[PDB]
Amino acid sequence: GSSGSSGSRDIRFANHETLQVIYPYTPQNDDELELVPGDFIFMSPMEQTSTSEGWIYGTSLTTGCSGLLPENYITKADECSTWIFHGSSGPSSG
Repeated sequence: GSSGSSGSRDIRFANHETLQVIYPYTPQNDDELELVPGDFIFMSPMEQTSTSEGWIYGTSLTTGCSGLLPENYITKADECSTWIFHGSSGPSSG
C-alpha cells in the first residue's frame, strides 16, 4: 500500500495549524513547552491535551519540541498565503 504513518516530518497532507509566538514563556515541566519570540507553533487536534481549558498543544519550528503552552502567548499564522484557496471574504473578513 502506502509507506507513511499517520504523521510525518513535514505537513503536506495534514491540516495542522500554524501560530506565531508573541511572547516568551518559561515552562516548569515537560507537560508544557518553551516559547520563543519570532518562532512558530504547529497545533494539532490529535495532540490536544488540557487545551480546551486555555492551553494549546503544539510543536516548535526552531527547536522542534512539542508541549503545552498558553494560548495568550501565541497568535494565528497570517504570514503564509494560499494559491487558489479562497475560504471566505466580504464583511471585514480576511
